[PDB]
Amino acid sequence: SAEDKAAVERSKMIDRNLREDGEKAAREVKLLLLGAGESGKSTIVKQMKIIHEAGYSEEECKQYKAVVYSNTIQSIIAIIRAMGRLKIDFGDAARADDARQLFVLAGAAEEGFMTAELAGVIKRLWKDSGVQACFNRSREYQLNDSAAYYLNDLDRIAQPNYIPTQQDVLRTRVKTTGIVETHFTFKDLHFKMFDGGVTAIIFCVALSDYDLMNRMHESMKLFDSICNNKWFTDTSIILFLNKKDLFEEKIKKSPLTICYPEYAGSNTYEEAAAYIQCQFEDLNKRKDTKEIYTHFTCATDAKNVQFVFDAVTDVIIKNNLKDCGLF
Ligand SMILES: Nc1nc2c(ncn2[C@@H]2O[C@H](COP(=O)(O)OP(=O)(O)O)[C@@H](O)[C@H]2O)c(=O)[nH]1
Repeated sequence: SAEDKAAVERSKMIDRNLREDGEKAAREVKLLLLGAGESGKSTIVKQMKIIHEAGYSEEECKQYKAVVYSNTIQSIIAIIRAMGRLKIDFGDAARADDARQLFVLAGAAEEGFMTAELAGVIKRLWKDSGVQACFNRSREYQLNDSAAYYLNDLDRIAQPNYIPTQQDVLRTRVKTTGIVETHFTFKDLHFKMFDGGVTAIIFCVALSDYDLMNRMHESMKLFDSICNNKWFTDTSIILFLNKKDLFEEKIKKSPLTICYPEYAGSNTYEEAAAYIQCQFEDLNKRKDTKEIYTHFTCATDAKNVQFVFDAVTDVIIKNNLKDCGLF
């Protein structure tokens, strides 16, 4: 900036002076990433690799090829299968053969793959109007949020010499079991980020889960437990209300009352998102002693993540540095 408060607070530290080569020491920030499955945790991890470190080499991208294929195959199959549950016919009754062929093809391979035959089967289904009506009713079943991303780019992805772009790798969903740890440097802070006691927590919420039980209420219960937990008294709690892009589109056609029956505001982006923010922040029992730092995010949008992470780093610099060691 110009006259940055964080840079000023930072310069008040004197602990480097107590080390022999102190200005070269590493200030460590430990970040714990939390939140329900599908809330964007692993996308944030990947954005940190892309924005602040190497991103993915082409060799790295080539390894993600069959993952892109597999994710695409999962997505269309999830949609076609929901057609059966929801009793939705195809636009063109000839797509029944394409649907059938999809299961034959998926059924006889071991891992994700792509051929012009498979791609044609999928374009025709994705294009179909009954399939699109089913896709548009996905709150009713379980559909990944990278589904439209890959299916709209099927031509590109299907080319014989396809190499996944970085946004393609970002958009993948990979089954991790156990704890994922990443390291990166930003603003001369050395971050250790842990993803299914500690400088800060980033708690992710899929805003777009409101109209799906009640996934949003499950997310609230987890945040209540975490925010009020005594282990985290001196931890900065940061709340990422994520998938704001998908939420912005859903709120036009789907009322918040589905998730909060008592809600009486307008069904608009600004009103509904403010309400959700208030519902989460009110689970803070230590309002007097503890603050929640809430940000609206689009985790698959690097410009937004960079901007938000920049603000988050300033909060840590101004508030937590006295608890971050040098190594
Ligand atoms: N449109 C959109 N998609 C997102 C956003 N954040 C995550 N996703 C996608 O939603 C899915 C779940 O995200 P992921 O990081 O794997 O969730 P995790 O289970 O918390 O690690 C993936 O398909 C992501 O590409 C977002 O802000 N907007």
